[PDB]
Amino acid sequence: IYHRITTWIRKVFRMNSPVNDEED
Amino acid sequence: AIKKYKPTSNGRRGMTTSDFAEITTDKPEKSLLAPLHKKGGRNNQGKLTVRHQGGGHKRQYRVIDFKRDKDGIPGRVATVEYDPNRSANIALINYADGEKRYILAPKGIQVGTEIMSGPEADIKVGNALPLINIPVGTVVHNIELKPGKGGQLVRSAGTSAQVLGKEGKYVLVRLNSGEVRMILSACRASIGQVGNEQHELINIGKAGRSRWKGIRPTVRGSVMNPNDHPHGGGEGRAPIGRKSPMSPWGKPTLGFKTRKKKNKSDKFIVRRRKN
Amino acid sequence: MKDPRDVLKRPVITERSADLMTEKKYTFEVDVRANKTEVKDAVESIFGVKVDKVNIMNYKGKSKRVGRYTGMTSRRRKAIVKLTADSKEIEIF
Amino acid sequence: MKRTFQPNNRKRSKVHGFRSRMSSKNGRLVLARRRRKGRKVLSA
RNA sequence: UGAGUAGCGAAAGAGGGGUGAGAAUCCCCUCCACCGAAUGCCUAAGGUUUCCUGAGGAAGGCUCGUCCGCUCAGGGUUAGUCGGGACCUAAGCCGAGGCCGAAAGGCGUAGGCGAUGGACAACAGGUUGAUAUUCCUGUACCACCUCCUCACCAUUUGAGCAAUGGGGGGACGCAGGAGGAUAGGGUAAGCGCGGUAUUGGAUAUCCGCGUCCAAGCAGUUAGGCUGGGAAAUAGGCAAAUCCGUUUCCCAUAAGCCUGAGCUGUGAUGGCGAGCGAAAUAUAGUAGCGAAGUUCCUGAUUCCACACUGCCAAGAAAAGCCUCUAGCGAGGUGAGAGGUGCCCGUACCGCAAACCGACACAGGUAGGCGAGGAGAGAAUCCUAAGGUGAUCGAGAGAACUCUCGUUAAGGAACUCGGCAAAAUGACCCCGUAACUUCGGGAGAAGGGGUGCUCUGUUAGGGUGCAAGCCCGAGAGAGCCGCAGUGAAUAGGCCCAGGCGACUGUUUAGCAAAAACACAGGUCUCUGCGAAGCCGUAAGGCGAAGUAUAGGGGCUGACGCCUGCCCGGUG
Repeated sequence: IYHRITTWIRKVFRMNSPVNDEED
Repeated sequence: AIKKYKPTSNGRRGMTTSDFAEITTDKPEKSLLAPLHKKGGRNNQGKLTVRHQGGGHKRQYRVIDFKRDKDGIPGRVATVEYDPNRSANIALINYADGEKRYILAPKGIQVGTEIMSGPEADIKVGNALPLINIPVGTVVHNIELKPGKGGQLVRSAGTSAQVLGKEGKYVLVRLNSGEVRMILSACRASIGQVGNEQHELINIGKAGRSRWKGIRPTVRGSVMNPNDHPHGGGEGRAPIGRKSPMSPWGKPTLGFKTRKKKNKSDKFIVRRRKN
Repeated sequence: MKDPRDVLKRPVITERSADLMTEKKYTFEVDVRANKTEVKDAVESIFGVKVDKVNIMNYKGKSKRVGRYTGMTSRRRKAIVKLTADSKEIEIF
Repeated sequence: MKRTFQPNNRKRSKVHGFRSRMSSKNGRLVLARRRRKGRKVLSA
């Protein structure tokens, strides 16, 4: 049995509401 | 006649519809039916050249020979039918040949009345004879601009035209709203103003009936964003501060002539803009 | 070319096929481009048996990875020919 | 909620097919860029 | 490092055994729980084997694991009739010559492509660890072809085939209401069961089952033909005993075309409650096998856009029905003999087999969708069929969340009656200001509905009767705090600003006093159009024609809409 295994990773994103208020 | 609706609902408060009294048969003859794909106002390129078009009810064209190229052959008015395509009602007419052709219908026509398309035909309504034989001042409809082309003039319901007199070239005619042109004497025309004059009096009474037309809503220009319309921008109902009221296209619309100053038809314009 | 004899590949030896032997029908692999009409002329020549209702089936290949290297199986196309009654088999012989 | 990917093989084929690119010179350029790079899977 | 800290991805499991080195998580059995207008099945899209059997199990299983949609070995989709292609056409696209454009290309005839449509012949049970209106056992059906078998005919005085041509037909909208019948549910009968030890029932007891198709044949619900016969024809590129049209004859139906679904045939066949072997590679089958009626109830299905009404008047062509043109020496009418191809058929499709990085509380046509109460695809509880929804154990702290309760008070809270509470189910009484006379208006405000008897009511549905049902009204009585007792099915009265309204708007902070609309008005436009999309050709507007279109402004309706042309257009 070869038992080959593979792993994959990804950065993704994103949001930025940013919900920040003031100073104005 | 006009059947006013009782205000059972908010859309009933103003809506009105024509009597449809002229109509006789519920269905069109199968032989003269033609397809009408709705372009929606888009260009063949696919872009929308005309604003707010399409979305209306499906329609099916009835063949109508405005040209009336045949002559000397008596006809008969068998039936009258509703026309979704235009305000004018359609009246089917059976030719002595057994030929059948839907034809524009002047008011006051009766079922079974004889109609000759020839030059020798009587002045009586529904007949179409050449302008040279037409007595001065009689009402005329479905006037052709050139022979064999069909009568582009006076096709809509309730419109009319009158002859001011005639020479060998060309016969005078009073076009609707008072404009006048020397239409060709040889050219054919049909006496008697088009019926369904009450169509102007009809009230839609709701946004929903307009969808069936289908007349799509038009946004007011000031409401539009400044990038989209010249009158756009401002802090709420912007004043038409900018000089000269304008279309979204750069040409002004209020009182600005759109006529080409040089045109082939300019010689024919004996009279213009009576207002 | 074309000839009936080259159309066939190998018999399908399965428990499901062995049960069909009593049904007077015998599975055989057949070329993907071959039609049912061609198969009917093959049994009549090779076996000489009268042919009744032929059935044919195609199969997409299953994956058969070997370590890192995956690879699709070739597409087999077996055929089922229902032989007429009273006819000696040549299969296994 | 509904998302941008709502697959339809007839649409993917008519729009992103090899002949959809053969239909115009620009698509031929797309195929040319597809082949110069040596891609194992041209078109869709 | 934070840490052995957060999380362990909604929402029942318990026990007995079995397997095994290892069992809470796997398997089987017995209870119990949840969905059941589905957490049920059937089939697209899409996935592309993830289906099945025998093993393995390190990794992928928010945990172990003997188990997997995992990892390995083999195995599994069967078609003239199902879907699509050897048929057609729509939007749209391609497009000979061609019209245009520095080039590349753009546009568009003839023609072709293209279903989400039209045309089209197979239905009932059985079968495997699977795939079955494909395999099988029955009965069939369509199209095509003659070594054939009979029957009828005619040799250009022409028996017949009859078009790429002409017509007919196909052929189409929305809403509503009767009617006929059925897919489905339940009653009395009928047949197989059991006498039940928890008080009491051989008893108006209990459990379970109560049948069957396309077709070849007959007729019937009923609808549609408006009539049929004769003569004449400036027409339907040529022609027509076809159509259209015209003139007479007979018109209360002879006749013309289509019917759901029924009765017998299809069936001296098989489904069926229940018995359930030898044993085989001890699963559980093979195999045997009763009754199979009647009434009530019935649509969202079919007859069928059939009927009625309405406006906003609602595809295209072929398959077909005919006509001649035109082909002709052997053809037609029925039986037998054969032929009938190319692809899709597995499984997952309310989802752990897909859109979502995940085995993710979201998203995914349509076709079947039961029972009790109920108007009902509301709601609650249950059939058919599934689901034990894959980290748990136990203490019962704060605190956070989801809820249930609440003494006396009430909005004293708060920017603000936010949230919550309350009202709400049918029948009946009753109902104001104001108003465009429609409304407002479930106004508001109250009463009665639970169970028993007279009452297989009064009255209706169907039926010969017998019976099953839909069911008030009442009277007398019984009870509890209670009575649409559970669950879900409006809180109102006012007074003003803005907006006529419905509707629409920033998907992912703002839905509105915003937008839009009908209406009102101005202006422009005479067709080769004003406005446009484009270098152009072409096309939209428009198969339109000033009672029609384009643009600006204003917003239903009522009362109105004053003055100024110096300046800027």
